Amino acid sequence: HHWGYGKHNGPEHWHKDFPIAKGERQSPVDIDTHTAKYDPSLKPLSVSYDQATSLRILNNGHAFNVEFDDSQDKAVLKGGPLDGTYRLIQFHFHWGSLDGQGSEHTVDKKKYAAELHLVHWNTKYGDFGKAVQQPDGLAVLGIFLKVGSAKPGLQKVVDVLDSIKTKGKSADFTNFDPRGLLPESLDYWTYPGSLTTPPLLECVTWIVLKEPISVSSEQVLKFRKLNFNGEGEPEELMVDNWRPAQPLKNRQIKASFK
Ligand SMILES: O=C(O)/C=C/c1ccc(Cl)cc1Cl
Ligand code: NA
Ligand SMILES: [Zn+2]
Repeated sequence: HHWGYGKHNGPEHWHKDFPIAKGERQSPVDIDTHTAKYDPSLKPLSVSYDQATSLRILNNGHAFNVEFDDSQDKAVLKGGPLDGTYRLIQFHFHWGSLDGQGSEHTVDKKKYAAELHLVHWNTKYGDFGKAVQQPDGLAVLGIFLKVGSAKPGLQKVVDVLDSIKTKGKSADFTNFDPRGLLPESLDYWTYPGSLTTPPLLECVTWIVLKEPISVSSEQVLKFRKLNFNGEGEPEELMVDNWRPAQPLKNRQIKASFK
C-alpha cells in the first residue's frame, strides 16, 4: 500500500484500500464540549511511566516514532475508561504547515498546531499485533500542542530530528522520559474510535487530554524540516500529516471533568 497525505494518496483515497475508513467508529472526531457529558463513573486515570524504557526514534515516512521496550510492564496506562493494563509501545506526532492546523482531533472545531499520540496496547492480548485486532486492544493518549513557551521535555526529541531527516532513518533514543511531554492536568475526554492512519482499525479507546501543552515556534519549525521522502529522493517536507475529523455516528464522548 502507498498511502500518504497528498492530493493523490491522502485521506480521501484511503477507503479504496481500507474500506473501514468509512466505518462506524472512525477517528479523529470533533469534540463538541457542549454535548460531551461528564461521566461520574470514570475511575481516576493512572499514567505510570517511571520505568519507561525508550529505545529508538524512526522516520517511517508518515511521522516519526519514538519506540519503547514493551516486553514487560514498564510504562503503562490504567484507570479512566480502561479495564486492565495497557503497555506503552510508542509515541508520535501529527502537525501542520501553519500554526492554526495540525491536530487530528478538534475541540469545538478548533485545530491545534499539532497532536501527540502515546500508543498503548492491552496486555491481555499478549502482543501488539493481536491487540490491534480487538475492539478494546489499544488506548491512545492524545495531547494537543499549541505554540507558546518551549516544552523542555520535548527538546531532546527536537535535538535528534536532524539525524532522522528522511524516510527509513533511525537513531538511538534511549533514556527518554515521556513524563516530560504531559500537561499539568489529566482531565480528559474519551470515546471509542480507530487508528487515524491505515489500516484504520477500530481498536482504540481514545483518551484526549483537555489541557494542551505549549511548544515553542522553533520546536515546531524543526518538525516541519523533516522529510516524507527517502534519502536521495526529491525533497517533500513532512507537514500536514493529519487526518481530518470523521463522522461521530453512533458514539458519545464522555468527559472526566465537570
Ligand atoms: O496513531 C496513529 O496515528 C497511527 C497509529 C498506528 C498506525 C498503524 C498501525 Cl499498524 C498501528 C498504529 Cl498504533
Ligand atoms: Na495474551
Ligand atoms: Zn497518531
